[PDB]
Amino acid sequence: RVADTVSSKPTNSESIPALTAAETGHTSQVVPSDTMQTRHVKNYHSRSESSIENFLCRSACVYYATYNNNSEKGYAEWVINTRQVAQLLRRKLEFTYLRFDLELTFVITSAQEPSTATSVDAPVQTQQIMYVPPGGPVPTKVTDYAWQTSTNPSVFWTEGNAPPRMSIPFISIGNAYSCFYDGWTQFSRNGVYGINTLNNMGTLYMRHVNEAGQGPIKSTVRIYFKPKHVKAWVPRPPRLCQYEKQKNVNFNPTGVTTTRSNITTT
Amino acid sequence: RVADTVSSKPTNSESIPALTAAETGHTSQVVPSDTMQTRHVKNYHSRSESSIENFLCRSACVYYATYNNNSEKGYAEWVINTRQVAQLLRRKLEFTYLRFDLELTFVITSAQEPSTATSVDAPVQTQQIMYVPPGGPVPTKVTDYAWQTSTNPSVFWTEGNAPPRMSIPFISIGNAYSCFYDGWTQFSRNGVYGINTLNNMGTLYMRHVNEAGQGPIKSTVRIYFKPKHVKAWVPRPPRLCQYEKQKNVNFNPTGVTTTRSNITTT
Amino acid sequence: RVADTVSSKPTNSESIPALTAAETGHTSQVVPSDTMQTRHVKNYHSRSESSIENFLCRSACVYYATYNNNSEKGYAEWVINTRQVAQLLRRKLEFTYLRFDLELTFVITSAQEPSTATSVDAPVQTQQIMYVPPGGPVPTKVTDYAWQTSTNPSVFWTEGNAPPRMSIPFISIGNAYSCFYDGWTQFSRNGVYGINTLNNMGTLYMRHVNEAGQGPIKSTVRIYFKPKHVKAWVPRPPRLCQYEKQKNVNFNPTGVTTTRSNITTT
Amino acid sequence: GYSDRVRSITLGNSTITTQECANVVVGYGVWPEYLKDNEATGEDQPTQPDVATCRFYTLESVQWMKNSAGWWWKLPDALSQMGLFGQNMQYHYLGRTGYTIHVQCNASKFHQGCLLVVCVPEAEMGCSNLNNTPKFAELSGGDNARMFTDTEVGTSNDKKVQTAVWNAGMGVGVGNLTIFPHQWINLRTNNSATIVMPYINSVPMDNMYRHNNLTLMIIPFVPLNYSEGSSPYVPITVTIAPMCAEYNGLRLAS
Amino acid sequence: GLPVMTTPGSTQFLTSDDFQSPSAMPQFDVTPEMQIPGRVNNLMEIAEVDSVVPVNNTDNNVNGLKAYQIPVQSNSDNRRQVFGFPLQPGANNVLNRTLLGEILNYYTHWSGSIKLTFMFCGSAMATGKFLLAYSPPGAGVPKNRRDAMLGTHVIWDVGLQSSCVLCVPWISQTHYRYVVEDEYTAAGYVTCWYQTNIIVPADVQSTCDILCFVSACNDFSVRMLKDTPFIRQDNFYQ
Amino acid sequence: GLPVMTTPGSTQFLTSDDFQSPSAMPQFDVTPEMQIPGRVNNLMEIAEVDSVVPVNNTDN
Amino acid sequence: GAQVSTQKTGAIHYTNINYYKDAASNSANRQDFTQDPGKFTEPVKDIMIKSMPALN
Amino acid sequence: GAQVSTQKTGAIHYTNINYYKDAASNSANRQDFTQDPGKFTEPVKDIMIKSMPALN
Amino acid sequence: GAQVSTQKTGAIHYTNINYYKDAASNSANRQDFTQDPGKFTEPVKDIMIKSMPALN
Ligand SMILES: CCCCCCCCCCCCCCCC(=O)O
Ligand SMILES: CCCCCCCCCCCCCCCC(=O)O
Ligand SMILES: CCCCCCCCCCCCCCCC(=O)O
Ligand SMILES: CCCCCCCCCCCCCC(=O)O
Ligand SMILES: CCCCCCCCCCCCCC(=O)O
Ligand SMILES: CCCCCCCCCCCCCC(=O)O
Repeated sequence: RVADTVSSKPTNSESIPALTAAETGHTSQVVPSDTMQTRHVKNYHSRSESSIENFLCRSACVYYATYNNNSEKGYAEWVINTRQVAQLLRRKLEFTYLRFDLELTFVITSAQEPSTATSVDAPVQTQQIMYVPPGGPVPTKVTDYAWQTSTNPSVFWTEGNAPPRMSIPFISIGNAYSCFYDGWTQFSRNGVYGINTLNNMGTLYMRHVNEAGQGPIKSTVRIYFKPKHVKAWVPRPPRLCQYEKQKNVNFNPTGVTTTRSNITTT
Repeated sequence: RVADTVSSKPTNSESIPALTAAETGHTSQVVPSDTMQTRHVKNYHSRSESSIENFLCRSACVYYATYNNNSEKGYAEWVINTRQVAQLLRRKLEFTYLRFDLELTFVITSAQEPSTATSVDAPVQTQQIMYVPPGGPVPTKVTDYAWQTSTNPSVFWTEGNAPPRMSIPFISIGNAYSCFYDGWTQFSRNGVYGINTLNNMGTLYMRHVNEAGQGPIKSTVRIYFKPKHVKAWVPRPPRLCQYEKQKNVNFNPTGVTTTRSNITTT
Repeated sequence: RVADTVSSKPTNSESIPALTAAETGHTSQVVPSDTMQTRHVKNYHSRSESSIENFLCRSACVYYATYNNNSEKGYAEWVINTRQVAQLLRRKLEFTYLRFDLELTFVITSAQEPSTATSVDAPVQTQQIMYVPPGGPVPTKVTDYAWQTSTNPSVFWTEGNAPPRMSIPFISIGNAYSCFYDGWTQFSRNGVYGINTLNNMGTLYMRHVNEAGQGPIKSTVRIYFKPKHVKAWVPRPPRLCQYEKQKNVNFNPTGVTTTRSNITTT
Repeated sequence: GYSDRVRSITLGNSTITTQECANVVVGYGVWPEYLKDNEATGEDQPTQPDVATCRFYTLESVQWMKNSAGWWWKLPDALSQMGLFGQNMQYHYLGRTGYTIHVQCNASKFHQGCLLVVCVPEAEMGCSNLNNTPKFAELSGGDNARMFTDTEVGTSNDKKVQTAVWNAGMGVGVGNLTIFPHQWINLRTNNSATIVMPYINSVPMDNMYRHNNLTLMIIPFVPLNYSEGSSPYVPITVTIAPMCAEYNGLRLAS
Repeated sequence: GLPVMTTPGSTQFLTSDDFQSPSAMPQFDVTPEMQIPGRVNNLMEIAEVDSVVPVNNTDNNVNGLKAYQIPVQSNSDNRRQVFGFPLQPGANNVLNRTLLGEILNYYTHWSGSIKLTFMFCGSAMATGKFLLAYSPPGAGVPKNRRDAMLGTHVIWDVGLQSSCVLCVPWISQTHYRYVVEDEYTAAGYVTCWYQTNIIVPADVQSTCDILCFVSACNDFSVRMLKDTPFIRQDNFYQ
Repeated sequence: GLPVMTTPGSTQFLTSDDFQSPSAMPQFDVTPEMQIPGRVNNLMEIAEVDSVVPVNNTDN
Repeated sequence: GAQVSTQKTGAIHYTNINYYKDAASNSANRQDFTQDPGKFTEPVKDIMIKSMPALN
Repeated sequence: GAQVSTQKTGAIHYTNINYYKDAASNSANRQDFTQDPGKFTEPVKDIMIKSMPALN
Repeated sequence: GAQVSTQKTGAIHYTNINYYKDAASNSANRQDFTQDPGKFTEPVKDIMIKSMPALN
C-alpha cells in the first residue's frame, strides 16, 4: 504494498478536493491528507492475501456419491457441474468469465453392513474411478464391457495409502468459462433458457474392483476441486438470496439487510 | 566459550578489588585471580546448551482430548492456549515478551469398546483434524456443512504411518507475544482483568471420517508444540507456588525454601 | 600388509641371531630367514580384519526386558550397563580404557495371551521408549505426568516397519571409559569397592501407548549396541574363569587348560 | 569529578539535589527517547506537550514503622491527578512516557535499616479467593500507598489482593526480585535511590486507563531500630518525573 | 525412478528433532520487528545477577523475611560462629531455591566459580571484623576457628563501603559436577567466624543483621538439559 | 538405490497445498487466448468502487 | 531448468524444478501481484483532477 | 541455494538446502551464540572500575 | 562435501556424503590401518640388535 502518507499544513486556498459531482459515475480519489492535516507514516503492508490467484486456489467439496457392494447395480455415477454446493458456487459468482486448471482429489471411505456369517476378514478394496466424456460408451452394471477403458482415463487406488490427485487443462469450447448465460439453446427461442444449455462436461463413474465378500462393504467418494491458474473478467455483485435450484437462478425475495430499531440508534 | 585465567603474584598495594558497595545495584566483576594467587589454565568449555535457541526448542505435551465414535456428537474440540500443562507453562514464565514459530504434531491413538456382535474387523481409521480461526463457522455434529473446509486448513491422516507435522508463522496482533498482562479489557475498568483478555487464537476440531463399525472405536489425540525461532525480552524470576487456575495467577502462599534444623548445621 | 622374505645363503660367521637372554623382558625379532636358508616370497596378505576398528564395531545383544499390557504397572525399566551378557563383556576386557560412540537398536516383538471374549482384532501397537538421565523425574505408572517428555529424548515406533536406530556421543565424565576400577567410593575407604562406583549412565523406560484391548498383548524389547569409533589403551590378558556377578570380579578357580594323558603324548 | 556522592537533577521546573547518595541505575541500558517514524502506526500527528508535563510530581508520604511490611504504587495511574499530566492523559487516547523514580529517607547515625527499591514491568497480582479475581479499589490507590501485611490474606473478601510479602503477591520468590532494575537504601551509608526507566511494552503506544505499565515496590528487609532517646518517626517520600511524553487520538474527557 | 532403501529409525518421532516441514498458512506476512529494551540472548545472563540467600531458615523462621538476615550480636567470648552450610548449588537446602539454584536445576552438570557478597546493615557507629573460609572436602565442618583458618579465607572489616565479596574458586579433579547430591563429586563447605567482637557506643541497639548474596562468575557453564522436579501437576486446570 | 527416510506429515491432504501432479490428458492444446475488456486482477479493485448504504433500515 | 527465486518475508531464496511434459502440472502463480484500478474506478472519458471543480 | 557450513566438534562440514517458499519451514538457528551481559549486570550510569573504591 | 576415495580390492572408487550436524552420525573409520609394535615388544631402554650377544 500500500501507499504512504504525506505531511500536510494548514491551507486557506480554493483547492476544494472535497466537493465533487457523483453524477459522472466517477469514484473520488481523496486521501486523508487532503481533507485534514496529518503526519507522515510509511505503510509496510502488502495486498497479497486478496489477489484472485491466492483467493480461489483452495480445494473444496463438490459432491459425494455412495455405491453399495450388494448387487449387480452397485456402481454410482455423477454428471459434472460446479453448482451443487453453496460454498464454492458463491465464490465463483463474483465474476463472469473465468479461466483455470484443476487438481482433482478423491477421499474414498468405507463401512460395514449387517450380515449373518460367522467370521469376517475383508482384504483391502480397490478403485477404479472412470471418466467418460460426452458422446461415448456407458456402463450399466459392474461386469460390463465398458470397464476395459481402452482410451478413457481411469484411476486405480487401494485403500490405506494417500488419496489420488491429478491435473486437468482448460478443456472447453469457448475462450473462457461462462458462469451466466442469457439466452436459449434452440434457434426458435423456445424450451430451455438457463445456464445448463452450454454445460455437458462428461460424466464420472466409480466401482468396486473386488469380487465380493460377506459384509458387504459400503463406500462414499468425495470430490475436491482446486482452480490453479485463474483469470477473471467482468466482476459483478455477490448473491443475496439463497440458492434453491441447481440449473436456475430462481430465488425468494428477502430484505436487503437486517434491521435496527431506529435510524439514529447505535 | 568461557574465558581463561591469569597468573597472579603476591601484592601489597591498595588495589582492593574486594570491598565495594552493593547499594548502587551493581553486581561485582571480581574473578578468582584477583583475590588470591592462582595458576594459568585456559578453559575450553562453551556456553552452548544454555542459550534460548537450544533451551526452548523441544516438543512437549499441551493437551489431549478424546472423542468417541458412538453417536452423532462424537467429535471433540479445544480452545487454543499454552497455560494448561505445568511443564511447558513454567518454561515460558522466565521471560515476558517472546517471539517464535511452531511445529505442531498429533500422536493419535485408538482403542476398542464392548459390543455384542459375533465378529469384528475394523479397517484403518482416518482424520481430519480441522482449525477454525476466531470469528468463523462452527460445526455441531459429525455430518455438518462446516466440514467441507473450503478455506480452513485441515489435515487428513490414516492410522499406521508417521504422525503429522507442520509449521506456523508468528500469527499475532502485537509485535511480540505477551505472557503477562496488567490491566482490564473494558475502558470502564470493570469485569475481566487477567491475561486471557488478549488470547483468542482460534479453535481446533477433530473427527472420525469412517462411517461406523461394531466396536465402536474410541480415540485420543495429543498435541505437541516446539517453539522454533525464539527471541526473549525482559526476564523475570521463576515461579515458587503451584498453579491452580488456567487464566489467573492465584496461588497459595508457601515457605520460601525447605528447612534445616539449625543455622550452623550442615 | 605383512612383510616379505629374503633369500639366505649358508653362513659360518659369529652372528648368532638365535641365542639371546629373556630376562631383559625383550621379545626377540628373529625371522625364519635368519635361522635357516629360505627362498624369496613376497607376501600379499593384509592385517585388516583384526584392527580394533573392525574387531569391535558389530552389534550384539545386551538386555531384553518384557512388559505386559494387563494392569496399570505394565511398563518395564532397565538400568544402563554393559556387563550383563557374557559375549560382549569379554570382548571389552582385553583393554582397560576405551573411547567410542554407539548406535542403539530395539527389535520389539509381541505375543497374545489367553482371554474369553468372542472375537479379537488388535490394531498395530506403538512405543514410546524413553531415556531418563541420572538425577531426574521418574514414572511409576502408565498414566503418569512424566511421560510428557518435555526435554527427555523419546522414540515412537509403530509395529511393522524397520527397527529404530540412533547414535550417541562420548557421554562420560572422564577422558575415557574405565572397565576396571581399583579403589572405593567413600574417602573413609569403607563400603563399596567394585567397578559400579563410577557407573550410573541413567535409566531406560518402555511402555505401550495404545489404550487397551482384549488379549492383552505381551511384548519384549531387545537392545543392541555397536561401538563405532573405538580407541583402546593398556591391553590385558583375557578372562579364564566364568562370570558369576554383575558388578564384581568374583570367580571360582579352575585349571589353566584341559589335560592330556602324558607329556610326550600327541 | 570530585566527591562522587553528590548529584543534581534539573528536569523542567523542579530540581532535586542530594548530598549523600549512591550511583544512578539507568534502566536496562537505554535512555528514554521519542518514537521514531519507522516503528509508528498512528496516522495522526503526535503532541510533544511541553516542559509543563516533564516535571517532578511528588506523591504522598508514609511512616516507616517497626512492623510495616511493604508498600507499592502503580505508575501510569498514580500520576493521573497531577497537573497537566492528568489532563493530557484523559483527553487523549494513546501515549508513551518514561519516568525518573526517586526516593527519600533520611535518618541519623544512630538508626539502622534497609529497603529494596525496585520497579517491576507488567506486575500481576492474585486475589484472595481463588475463583474470583481482585477488585480495583484493592489493587490501585488514588496516589496513596498500598501496603502489604504479615498474616497472609485471610479468606476475605473474595476480591482483596493477597498481601503475602514473602511471596511478593505475584507468586515468585522475594529474594529473586533483584533481576528488575533497583537500588538499596541502607541508612548506614545511603540516603536516597534514583532509577531511570524507559518505555517497555509490546505495542508501540498503549492506553493509560486500561493497562498499567510498571509497578513500584518498596520492601524493608531489615526493620528499623533505635535505642531510647531518639526520634521515633521516620517518614518516606517519592518524587517521579514523566520523561519524553507523547500522545495521540484526541477526544472528549472521561 | 530413483531406487533407494530406508535405514532403520524412519517413521519415528524424536522429541528433539531438527527437520523442515510444510507451512499451514503460506505467504504470511508477520508484523515488522520492534525494538524493546532488554533482550535475553542466553541463560547465563541471568545467573550472573545477584540474589539474596535464605540462610537463616529454621523451625519457624521461614514464613517471613527473617529467613534472609543473619543475626549478629556483641558477646564476651570470642571465636563464636555466625553461620555455615555446605557448598552445593541446586542440591543443598539453602541454594536450591535462589536465582542460581532455579536455573541450575534444569541441567545436570556445571563447572565454574561463585561470588558471595555480604552487606553489614548495622548502625554507622558499629564496627567489627569477620572471617570467611572455604575448606575443600577431606574433613569438613571445622569446629574451631583455627581449623578453618588453614583453608582459603579472607578478612573483612565493616564501614564505608562495607560489602565484601568472597570468591569461591573452582578446585575439583574432574571437569564438571552433578547438581544432584552425589557423594563421589562433593564440593566443600563454607563458614564465617568472629575475627573481632562487635563494639558499639552507648545508646545504640547492639543486634545488627547481615544479608548474604550469591552469583556466578564468568568461567561458568552447564550441560545435559533435563526437567526440574519442583513443579508437579495433578490434572488439567479447568 | 538412494537411501532416505520420510519425516512426519507425509501421506496427508492439506486443503491449501501447492504441489505438482500428473496430467490426465497429455498433449492438450487449449484454445488460444482472447482479450475481452475488464480484468479483475485483485479483490481490492472491487472495494474501491462506491455503493450506496441502506442507512434508514427500520421496522418496515 | 531450475530457478532460484525469492521468498515471502515479513519486513530468502528457494529452488524449484519442473518434472513433467505439460503445463498443467506446475504449481500456482501465487507470487504474482499486478494492480490496475483505473478500469473500474474512474471510467470517464475526460480526465478529472481533484483540485478543479467537478462540473464547471 | 546450498551452504557448506561447519559442525559442532568437541576440541567438520555439512551441507544444507531449503525446499519451500516460506521462512517458517527452515530449521532452528541452533548454531548461533551471542552474549552481552552489560544490560542486566552493571546497569549504572557512571562506569565503575574494580580497583577504585566504590563510593568515594 | 563429497569425497571420492578408494575401495577394498583383493589384489575402485566410491563416493560418500555426510548429511547431519554432529560427528556421531558418520560411519566407522574402517579404512584406517596404523601399526606400531615397539611399545609392547621391546620396551627396553638400551637398543638391542639381534646380531650382538644379549648380555655382554
Ligand atoms: C480421472 C480424471 C478425470 C478428470 C475429469 C475432468 C473434470 C472436468 C471439470 C470441468 C470444469 C468445471 C466446470 C466449470 C464450468 C461449468 O461447467 O459449470
Ligand atoms: C492444522 C494446522 C493448525 C495450526 C494451528 C495454529 C495454532 C496457533 C498457536 C498459537 C500460539 C501459542 C500461544 C502463545 C501465547 C498465548 O496465546 O498464550
Ligand atoms: C533413545 C536414545 C537413548 C540413548 C541412551 C544412551 C545410552 C548410554 C550408553 C552408555 C555407555 C555404555 C557403558 C560403558 C561403560 C559402563 O558404564 O560400563
Ligand atoms: C528429475 C530431476 C532430478 C533432480 C535435479 C538434480 C539436478 C540436475 C541439474 C538440473 C539443472 C537444470 C537447469 C536449471 O538449473 O534449471
Ligand atoms: C529439490 C532439491 C534437489 C536436491 C539438490 C540437488 C543439487 C542441485 C544443485 C543445487 C545448487 C543450489 C545452489 C547452492 O549450492 O546453494
Ligand atoms: C542432501 C544431499 C543431496 C545429494 C547430493 C547431490 C549432489 C550435490 C553436490 C554436493 C557437492 C558437495 C561437495 C563435495 O563434493 O563434497
